[PDB]
Amino acid sequence: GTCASWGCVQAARPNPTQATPIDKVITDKPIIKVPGCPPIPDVMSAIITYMVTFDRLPDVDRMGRPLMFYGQRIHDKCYRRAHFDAGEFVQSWDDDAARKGYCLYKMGCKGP
Amino acid sequence: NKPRIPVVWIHGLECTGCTESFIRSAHPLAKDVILSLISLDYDDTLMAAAGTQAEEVFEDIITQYNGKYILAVEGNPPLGEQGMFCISSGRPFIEKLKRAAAGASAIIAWGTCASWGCVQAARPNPTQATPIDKVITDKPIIKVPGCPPIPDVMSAIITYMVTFDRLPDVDRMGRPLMFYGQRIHDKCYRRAHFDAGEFVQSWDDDAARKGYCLYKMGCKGPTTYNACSSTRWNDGVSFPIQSGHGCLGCAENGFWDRGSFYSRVVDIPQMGTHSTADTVGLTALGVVAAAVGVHA
Amino acid sequence: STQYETQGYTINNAGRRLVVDPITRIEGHMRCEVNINDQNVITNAVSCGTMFRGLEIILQGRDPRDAWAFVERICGVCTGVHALASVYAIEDAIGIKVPDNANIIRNIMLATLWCHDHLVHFYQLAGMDWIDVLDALKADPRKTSELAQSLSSWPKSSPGYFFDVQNRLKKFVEGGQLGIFRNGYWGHPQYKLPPEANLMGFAHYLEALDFQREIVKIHAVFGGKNPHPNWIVGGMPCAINIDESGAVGAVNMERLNLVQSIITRTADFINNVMIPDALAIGQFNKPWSEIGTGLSDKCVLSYGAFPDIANDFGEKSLLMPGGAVINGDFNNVLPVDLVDPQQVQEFVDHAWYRYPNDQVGRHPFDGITDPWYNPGDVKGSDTNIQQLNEQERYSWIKAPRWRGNAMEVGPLARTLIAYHKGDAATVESVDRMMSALNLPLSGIQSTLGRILCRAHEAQWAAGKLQYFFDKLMTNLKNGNLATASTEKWEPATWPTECRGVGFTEAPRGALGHWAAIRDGKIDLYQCVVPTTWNASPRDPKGQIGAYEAALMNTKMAIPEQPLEILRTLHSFDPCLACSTH
Amino acid sequence: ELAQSLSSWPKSSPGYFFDVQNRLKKFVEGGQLGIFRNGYWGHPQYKLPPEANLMGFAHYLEALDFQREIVKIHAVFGGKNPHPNWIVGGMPCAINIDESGAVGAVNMERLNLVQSIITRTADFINNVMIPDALAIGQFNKPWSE
Ligand code: SF4
Ligand code: SF4
Ligand code: FCO
Ligand code: F3S
Ligand SMILES: [Cl-]
Ligand SMILES: [Cl-]
Ligand SMILES: [Mg+2]
Ligand code: NI
Repeated sequence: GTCASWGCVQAARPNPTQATPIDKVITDKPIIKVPGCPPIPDVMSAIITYMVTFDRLPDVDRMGRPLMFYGQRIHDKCYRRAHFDAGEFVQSWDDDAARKGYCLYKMGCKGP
Repeated sequence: NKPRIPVVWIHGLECTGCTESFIRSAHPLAKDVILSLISLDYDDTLMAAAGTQAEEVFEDIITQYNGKYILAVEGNPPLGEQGMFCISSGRPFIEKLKRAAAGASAIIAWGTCASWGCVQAARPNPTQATPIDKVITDKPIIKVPGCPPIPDVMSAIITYMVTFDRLPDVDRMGRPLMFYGQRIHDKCYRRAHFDAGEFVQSWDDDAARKGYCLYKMGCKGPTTYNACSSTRWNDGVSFPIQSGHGCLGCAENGFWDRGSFYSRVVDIPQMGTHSTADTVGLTALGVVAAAVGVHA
Repeated sequence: STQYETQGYTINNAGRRLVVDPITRIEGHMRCEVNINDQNVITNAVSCGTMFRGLEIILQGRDPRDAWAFVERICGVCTGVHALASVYAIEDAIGIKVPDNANIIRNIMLATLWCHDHLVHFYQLAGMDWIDVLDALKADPRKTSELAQSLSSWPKSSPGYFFDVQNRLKKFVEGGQLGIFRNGYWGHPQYKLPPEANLMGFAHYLEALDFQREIVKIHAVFGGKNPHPNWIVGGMPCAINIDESGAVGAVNMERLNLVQSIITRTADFINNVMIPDALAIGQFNKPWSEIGTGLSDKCVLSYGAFPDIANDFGEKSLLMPGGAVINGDFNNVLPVDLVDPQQVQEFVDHAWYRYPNDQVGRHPFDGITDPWYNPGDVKGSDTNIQQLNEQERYSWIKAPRWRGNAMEVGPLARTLIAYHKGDAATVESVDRMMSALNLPLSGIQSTLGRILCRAHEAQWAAGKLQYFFDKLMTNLKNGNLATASTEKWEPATWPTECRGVGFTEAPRGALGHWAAIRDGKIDLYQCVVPTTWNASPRDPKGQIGAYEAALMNTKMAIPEQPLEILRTLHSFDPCLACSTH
Repeated sequence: ELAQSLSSWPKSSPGYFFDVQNRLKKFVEGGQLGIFRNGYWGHPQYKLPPEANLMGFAHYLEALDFQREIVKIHAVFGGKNPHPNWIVGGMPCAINIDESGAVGAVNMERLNLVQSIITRTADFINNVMIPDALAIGQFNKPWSE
């Protein structure tokens, strides 16, 4: 998750407790970051099965995240991309746009 | 208790893929549809009675429940050879169809077969297979196309009609707006790649292994109305594009005769953002490299 | 009145004529007619395919790479098998070799189909021939529980559970809306299960109807959707990516995890529900180990299937053995060649087609599909068949023969072939299975035996699923990921003129596609399908096909109630759209 | 026999409990007791007969599996579980039953899924959890004080 990977909610301003991600504390061990709040259930298990079956750590990006599930962005595989590029957006909750499943970019989607 | 609405399910020329799809339903299970939502009173694929016993059931249902049953039609009637390309009880199937439709309140046309004609109607249509709406003209017909339609779409349409006690709203073509209102291409999770100009060019290239768009492999998503890209197949496990093959266009009328499945769709606007901007950059970089004298 | 002798049978069409049209709980359209003597014994049997679409005609002129998609629509029940045969044929013609993973996945697609198809047929199609559904309302739940728990380790067996099932059924019928159970054959003297066995059977019918939807999820992963998954000439389109960026867009670890979960559950359901139910039906219907033998003790055929060595369709590769037996000589299993013009041939003298000379058979490379509806005098009219004329043309199904011999195909045929070729697993399996019923090996050559062999095949296929999956994972562990060969994808790389054969064992038997390519287009495409063999009409020698043979000499307890006819026909698992295409 | 005396639940065959017992026996025979290691097993306050313990443990496994299904209702209306999504002013899951683009909203098919989960959840709770709670009650009555 985001907690061990980055810091997550407790590390947000003003981080009252000085919550620190693991890789800031442990610096002499291979650390596989599986972020998300929480990560996808089947992603968690697929990573586990991979390590058991293939007897190796998954290849990771420059941030220590497994390329298999974190190599691309949400926006790169979102089924509402057709609306995004067409400029078809939900502008307020439960408008006709929302009822047709238009893009949520103007509602603040951080998929990109 | 409560009576369930009587349903008569007849079969013309078909592959029985639509019936198979129906029983794949994840929610509600086909078991519960048959047990609790409807009364499946006639269906050659599943019923115990055969022959003259089957005929008696058929006659009894359409007579007793005349004007009150739903007619579900899988497959289509052939007009060739006086209709004897499809024979039921020693007579042309079309006679059964007409007799069934005359007493129905409404008709469901399951799949591309009943809706349009599907594979048997492809060039040269040896049997003159004809969609239901070309034969029956005086009854509401709801077209639920696809080869076959999505299992959960089928059941959802059934549950809708039971629960809301009415027919689903339809386009000019008779397809339910709910699942056929939009194109595969307008809800495809690979649009990002389409829009960027990132395409699979040959099977199992690096593009294919990253799940890039299948437009250049012949995907007919851009011209096909269906729910496969949102609802998905077999309890949302997958759909054609997700498993690496382009849409064949199987929900669309005469899709068999729209050229090769591996031929690109035409008259679909397509200008990639990153493909165009990469060109613009190299065009400009190459113009300058020529003038400076570091060409190539 | 006519009478003649063939294959040990005396075909006599004197006496009362019985017509079963439509045949229900089958795929597609079939009509059966029989004659019975004074002793209510069948003396004449007529198998009629009452549908035709003409796929072989539709494919002419098309691109060989599109072929699989057209022919897949031959049948939605055995969905996928025709597509497999198709890519086999086109790859054979052009000379394409697919990568190992592509072969393994295709094997998985076939095994999955076997599991699903056999399971659904057992319960939803053949089942109500053996299970008296309405009699289940008379059972005692506590003994139903005892019975089930005495037969299997399946968890779902509580008295409360069976009581719930019986209760729903009771409610269902109480309204008079019997649905699929209306006007059935309930109470027929040939229904031999005790009420407790009927309740157990019906409960499992429901469990199978539910679970079957899960099995095909394997098709959805590798082929996008079921029914009618997708395939490509050169391999499979389901690219694999385990450990690299963008694995989210391909077959990844999570995807394979799903496949593995379905395999385990499928083997679990087949082994502990279907298998014990099959044995159970055998226990209470032992006389039917001697009814509907037909051609199964005389002539059986298998092409073979499941090549474990990629692109090798030889005997050292096929996990499901091929071969032919004729004249009841099972000690001499003969090799099959689908190119040999003297082996597989199709006759149309008793079918609604046209040949230059209907007195000779044509190998599919010389095949002709020219529809000619010509029923003769049928005691009615061209649009009103009261009685088929079996003297002449009576079916949309062609009459295939092997070296002139009428053959039975399917699970029973394959089992006999595999057994007599000395396949250790099959020998043991059959032996074990027959021991349990206290029946001789000959008991398998029957209506009951077909059903028993089908169930055993499902178990066999379920086991193979795991084997293939492990084989795939082994490749991935070794970094072997390739799923497609595109070296010869472009028509420009094809021979100007070529031909090939694609064959496999479909759920219902030996399937073959014969394809000729000329200038990048389909020139000829001919299909000989399993039900084409079994439901075959007669040939110029008057030899009868597997259905008509199996129905011969059958005793009927009530002539107007064709339960016996149904039992035998359903044991073959007729797919009529397959047979006619 | 114990399970069947307490509930209508179908999963109660001798073969089933034997299988569960074997899986557990195999599991421990390796010395790798996992979450069971250094437990309080054999404590005098443990009052269930061996059969009730086997029934209980089997149901523990069944609950572990089935709990994942319940939260699918959260996934439909709130996108994901754990931590579904909400908005001030209502819920973001717009509903479309009968109009074009229903594929992009909560539709009949989505609702059908929700209904299927509700039925299964009530069925598990009423016939597994409830009787087990009642059973623990029967064998641990002093703890009512
Ligand atoms: S911005 Fe968000 S809603 Fe819009 S297409 Fe991208 S990921 Fe989807
Ligand atoms: S062309 Fe096909 S793969 Fe590409 S975005 Fe459109 S529907 Fe998806
Ligand atoms: N199994 C099956 Fe269908 C038939 N006959 C095919 O091939
Ligand atoms: S081929 Fe048919 S299944 Fe959907 S993806 Fe295209 S409409
Ligand atoms: Cl299950
Ligand atoms: Cl459950
Ligand atoms: Mg043919
Ligand atoms: Ni078939």
